[PDB]
Amino acid sequence: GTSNRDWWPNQLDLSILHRHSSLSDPMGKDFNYAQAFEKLDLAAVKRDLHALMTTSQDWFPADFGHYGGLFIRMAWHSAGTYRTADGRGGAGEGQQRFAPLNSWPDNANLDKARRLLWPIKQKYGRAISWADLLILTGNVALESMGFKTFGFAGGRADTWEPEDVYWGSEKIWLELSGGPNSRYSGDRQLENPLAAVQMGLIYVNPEGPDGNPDPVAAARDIRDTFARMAMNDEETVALIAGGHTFGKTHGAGPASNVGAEPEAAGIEAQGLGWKSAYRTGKGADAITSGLEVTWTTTPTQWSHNFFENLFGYEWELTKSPAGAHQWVAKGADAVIPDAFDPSKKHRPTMLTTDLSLRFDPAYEKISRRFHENPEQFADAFARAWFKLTHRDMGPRARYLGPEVPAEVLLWQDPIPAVDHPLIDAADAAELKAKVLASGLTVSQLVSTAWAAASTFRGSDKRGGANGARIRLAPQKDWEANQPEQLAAVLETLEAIRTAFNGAQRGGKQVSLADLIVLAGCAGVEQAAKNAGHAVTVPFAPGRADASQEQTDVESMAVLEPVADGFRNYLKGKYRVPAEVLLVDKAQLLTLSAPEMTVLLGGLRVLGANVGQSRHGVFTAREQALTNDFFVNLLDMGTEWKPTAADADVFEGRDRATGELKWTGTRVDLVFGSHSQLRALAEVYGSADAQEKFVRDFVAVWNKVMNLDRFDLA
Amino acid sequence: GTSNRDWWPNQLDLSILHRHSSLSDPMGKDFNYAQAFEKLDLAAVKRDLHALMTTSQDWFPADFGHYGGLFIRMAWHSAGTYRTADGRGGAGEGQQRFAPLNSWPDNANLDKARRLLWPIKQKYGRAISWADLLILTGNVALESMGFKTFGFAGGRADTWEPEDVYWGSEKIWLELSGGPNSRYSGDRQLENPLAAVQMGLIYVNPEGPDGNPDPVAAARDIRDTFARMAMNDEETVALIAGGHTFGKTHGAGPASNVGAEPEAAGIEAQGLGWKSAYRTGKGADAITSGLEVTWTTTPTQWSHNFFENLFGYEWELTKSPAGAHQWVAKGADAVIPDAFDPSKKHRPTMLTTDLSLRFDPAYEKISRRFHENPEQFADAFARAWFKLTHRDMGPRARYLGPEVPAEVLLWQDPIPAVDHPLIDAADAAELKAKVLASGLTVSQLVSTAWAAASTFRGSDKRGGANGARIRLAPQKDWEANQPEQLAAVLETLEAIRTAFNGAQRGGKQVSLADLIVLAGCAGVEQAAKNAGHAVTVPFAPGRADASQEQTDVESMAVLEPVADGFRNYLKGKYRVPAEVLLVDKAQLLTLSAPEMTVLLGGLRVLGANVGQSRHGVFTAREQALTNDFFVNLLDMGTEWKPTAADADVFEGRDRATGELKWTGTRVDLVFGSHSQLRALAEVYGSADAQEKFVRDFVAVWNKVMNLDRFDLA
Ligand code: HEM
Ligand code: HEM
Ligand code: NA
Ligand code: NA
Repeated sequence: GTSNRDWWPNQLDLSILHRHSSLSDPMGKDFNYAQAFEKLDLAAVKRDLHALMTTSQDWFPADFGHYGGLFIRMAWHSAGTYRTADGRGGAGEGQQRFAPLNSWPDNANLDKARRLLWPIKQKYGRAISWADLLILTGNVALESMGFKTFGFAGGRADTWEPEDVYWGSEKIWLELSGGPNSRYSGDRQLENPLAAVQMGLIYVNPEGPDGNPDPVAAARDIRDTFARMAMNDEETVALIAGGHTFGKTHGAGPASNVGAEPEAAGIEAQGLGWKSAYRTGKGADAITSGLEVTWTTTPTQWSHNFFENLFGYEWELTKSPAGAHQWVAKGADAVIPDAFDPSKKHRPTMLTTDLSLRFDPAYEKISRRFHENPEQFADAFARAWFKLTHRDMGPRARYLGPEVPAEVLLWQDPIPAVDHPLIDAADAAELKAKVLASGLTVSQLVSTAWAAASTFRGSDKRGGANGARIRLAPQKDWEANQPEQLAAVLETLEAIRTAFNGAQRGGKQVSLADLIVLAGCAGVEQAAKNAGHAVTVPFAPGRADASQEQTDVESMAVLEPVADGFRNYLKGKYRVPAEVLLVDKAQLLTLSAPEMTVLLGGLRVLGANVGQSRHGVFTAREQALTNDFFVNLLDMGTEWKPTAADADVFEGRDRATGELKWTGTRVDLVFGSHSQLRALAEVYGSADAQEKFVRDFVAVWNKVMNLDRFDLA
Repeated sequence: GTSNRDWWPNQLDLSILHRHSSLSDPMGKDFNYAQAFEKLDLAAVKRDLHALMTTSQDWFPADFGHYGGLFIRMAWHSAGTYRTADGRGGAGEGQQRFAPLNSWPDNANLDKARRLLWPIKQKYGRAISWADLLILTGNVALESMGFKTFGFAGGRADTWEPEDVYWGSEKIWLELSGGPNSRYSGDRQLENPLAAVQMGLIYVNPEGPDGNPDPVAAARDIRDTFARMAMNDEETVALIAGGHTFGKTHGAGPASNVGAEPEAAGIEAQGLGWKSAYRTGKGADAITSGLEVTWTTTPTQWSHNFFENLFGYEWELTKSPAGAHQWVAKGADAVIPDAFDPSKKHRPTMLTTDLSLRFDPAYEKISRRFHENPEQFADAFARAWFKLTHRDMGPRARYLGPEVPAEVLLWQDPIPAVDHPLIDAADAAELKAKVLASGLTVSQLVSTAWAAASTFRGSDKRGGANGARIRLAPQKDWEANQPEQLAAVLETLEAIRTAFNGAQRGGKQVSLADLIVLAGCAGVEQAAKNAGHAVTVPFAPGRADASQEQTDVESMAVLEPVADGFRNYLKGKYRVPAEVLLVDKAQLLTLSAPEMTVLLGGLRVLGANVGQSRHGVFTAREQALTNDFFVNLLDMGTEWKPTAADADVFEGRDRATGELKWTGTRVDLVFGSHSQLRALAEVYGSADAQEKFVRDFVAVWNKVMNLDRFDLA
């Protein structure tokens, strides 16, 4: 069946904005996951998980009689798809159970791990999500094997269809670098927003870069990919040595024995894949990665034996039974036990990427410290494992259950507690009038609140107006945010705040974060009034102000908007056309196509563009909230052509006279070009639409203001 | 960006079930188009349309100073994509403004037509849909040019994204037959459900079959394609001669002058396409089809000149200025006016497909009769134009506005008016008790009501339980409906009905159509009772019984289910795997994936399978409403393999012993294999899900029972 994508493969794709509708969701419209989870007997779930660890199923037998190593891998792959660039991937939506991640090569045999958990999922039903269960199981595996975890939060709601993510452009699984779709260029520069070295890997190649078993070069890939998943050197070493304290790899025979991944397998495989024709096809015969390495002398107990081996032997390049590069300890005794035969022992073995931890000089220092001081190792690993498995869950207000750690961590972008009475409706009316009386303009008010709120992204639930981080480094100096105009607006708002707070009794006060949003609300009200329409814009107080010392400046970098079509802004020249970047931003803000359309059309006539650009400002009454953008965009009396100097800027001239009426960008003109978006523009450009336009604009404005308000959830 | 479709191109696609969500719809969730339309000043819209006919725009000038011909083409193409096989296409969703149809080669320059209508659409806004406007404009073009139409109904709601339609498998526009994706095999047999001869045409090739200018062979294509759009010989001749009484074709120079279709054009074209480099690119220089034919001596007035010319000359094959085959009248004077130059006249010309109306023996007889009796021609064309433009609108209860014809037509599948008091709640309880006391089983009751209601399709809103056509030819004879079991159940229901109706006072009576649905509901209640649950099933009376004479047997054949996964039925072997056919049927029934899943699992345990097959009947308590199907389907203690005899039937055996537990088809097991469907099955197979399964089942059952109930809508 030939499709629109076939005929027009470069057309913009809006269907990413209409995922996760009530149609595809089996739960009722009123289902609340948090309310279900908060009644779960978590202690009972954990006891069930603890028993499951040592209850081997014959269809996929447990190594050493213990599934713990398998479940740790499962939970570290669930979390391990995360990219800091866009916040996409991670464990937060349980996406490992859908395409494509259910069938990535690096997730081979995790299908079996997830099937082992079905009887527990079934028992507890909607009270525990698959997304939560995947991570909980990893925690319980660690606990069962004598490791003390840092804690656990529930609250990851299940999703019901694949997330639309750019995983790269290669058309072959695990394709080595330098092909026609290479994810690398220059001196090994990995294209953003990717965080893995080959299509279908979690981070790096365990043999070494594109298969080359050099631990030093492997270390460069490890550091780069882990940084791109928000982990530094100490966290990276702790995680890799911590993980490889447990269990084993599987490569008993050649990879050509292994059949179709789950999405390609026959209907009779019932959701499983990688069926193997080698010997029994499982257990002692298992093939997963093709490597056959067992790290420690007690693979089912926490120890400091990984670093004892790493530093206590010299290592020789060798091959698994599948033909993959791996390393074996020169001259060592057989001290490592066998997974199934108590009469058999083995010499210590290592991956190329394990030896990276000793042969990269910076790693070596940390590894040595962890070797000599295993208590430091345990604490680092516990903290890293928590961060790994929670880094995409958003603010601490989303954390549920009885095991949530009390310590507040810097990477959580923490918001202080509110410890005073909030402002009421009369107060908010008073403060809006004061803001408007100050002389701040519609454009200043709307711009500033947009700048503060529009850093939110639903992918990892970072960003938003809560915290008032727009006043801090680095937000206050981002080019998009117009640092000098921003400073003058914040100065004026801070004086209003000081005067209001100074007059109160009984502890009542307003945060700057709330006042920034409320001021933006006053700007939108005033613009409606400028148009001849009285409206109230909803506002919910309760935000608090975070300090500079509670703000990690390096971590905040990835939230900078380098493309924001809502402010007609592009920081530099990109490969991806600007309209595709606009749809990407709308996806992160959680906007539908109709929401994106309304919002952009209003922002244009309110004066939100960076630098007061005239591009797309299709009105002769700026700072009035009207549907002018749409009426003027759709007027056939105007003809559009790209400029000589710049093919991405367009002039709109009267078709009869030739007079210049307007200019615009690709972001502006796409609403008059794309067949689906133009249909939406038509609704708001109709003669009957002014009331609808205003109401829908206020709604989507308020939605954006509240994106990070999980305290009200 | 590589996608799941790239990696696994033959995977099932569930996103066709979750199209048209509230997310993509710009209107509020309460918007009711009918209520908006009923307040439209239709007379005002028509005056504006009359004005527009002769208001030529410079950017695409009007032939002969009158856009009427262009708009009639526009309206006939809007309606002309309809296929009787699945009810898909037609005018009823305004889909000509979206991909792919906005950019089909046969729809070249209709973009110009639709843009000419924007000012009217804008003026009247949501009170007239594009879908209604395209057809009304065709009606007004006809009226402006002196032809009296049979009438017009509003009520086609606009849609906001492309419909998922199989238009064929060719990967080249207009590809001639016999290629690697040929829509033809054997003795020119067109694959169902297609209704056109080449990809991107409405019906047939105007030069002749695969470009061969033989009018006799072209006639075979015309008959076959028009039959597949529900039109017989009389209606087909009326429509083609009626249409081609107006306007002209356009092929003033070579097709290589014409640039990208609208979906491929540059952003600056603002939704238009086919920009031409030939001379002025438009008007006298226009190129659309490549043919250059003007049929009558008065192209902007209704006349009887089409058949005068067709019969009054002999015809000579020749070529247009673009090189396409067409026909010119031997020895004729230049009597046909020129569209732009009053000093120029032209000889009469015809398409290959026009000569088909004279050289096919069956058409010649009709054409002659129309020539000799022009008033018969006019009436037939008026009636056929109404049928063409309304054939996909469904029951007459959906028809809005003040121009709706009073005459009831056979192709509207008419249902008599109800002229008596309906049964009340007390009556319905009485009739349910009598049905249960008769001996009829859960399985019989559920099967029969399913059979009656599940003929509905949302594509053209035909079918459903209203009319009790299940008791008539041909429904009573269809294999899926189990003719002999069906006869015994209807006999019993008719005796209950006779006795209840004979006891009533006033005129109160129950229809068989209502009783069949009510009895189905009682079966569902009894099944819930068998399972230990107290359940009420909603029921709405008001269906009526249609007669055999109000039921066209040939038209009814396209509604026969040859595949119904919901009854585990496949009438023979098909190219498309059965699960794809299941999702296709769920789309026609307007079901989401969660609705499809719930429904299918319940029907299996209630005994709805054709022939009492055990396939998918995964319960030991048949005729009890439980979630057994899911709990057993997801049990890892069972292993599944295709049988020796039949690769589409599967045996489910105990994994430990090897004992046979169950058998199933692809339709059954896809719920345990497809990663999204399995996630749905898991919700319903959990330990907390029994009451959720029952309540969700009753909701979807009631939905299906009410799909055709536009009298209550
Ligand atoms: C450079 C980073 C990493 C590389 C290249 C790497 C590579 C691999 C490979 C190739 C396997 C064998 C899969 C099989 O054949 O069954 C594996 C196993 C495993 N990995 Fe890692 N890994 C890395 C980091 C991590 C981290 C961060 C953790 C958790 C904190 C982890 C935990 C494990 C565990 C527990 C297993 C054993 C699974 C079992 O017993 O069945 N790995 N690793
Ligand atoms: C065998 C069926 C038919 C074929 C092959 C056919 C073919 C065509 C072609 C090729 C054109 C010229 C397009 C252009 O170059 O601008 C055309 C024009 C048109 N057709 Fe037909 N047509 C058919 C049936 C119909 C029907 C059923 C109607 C309406 C009842 C219709 C009404 C028109 C009109 C009004 C035009 C003139 C357009 C104008 O003046 O701009 N045709 N047709
Ligand atoms: Na994420
Ligand atoms: Na249709």
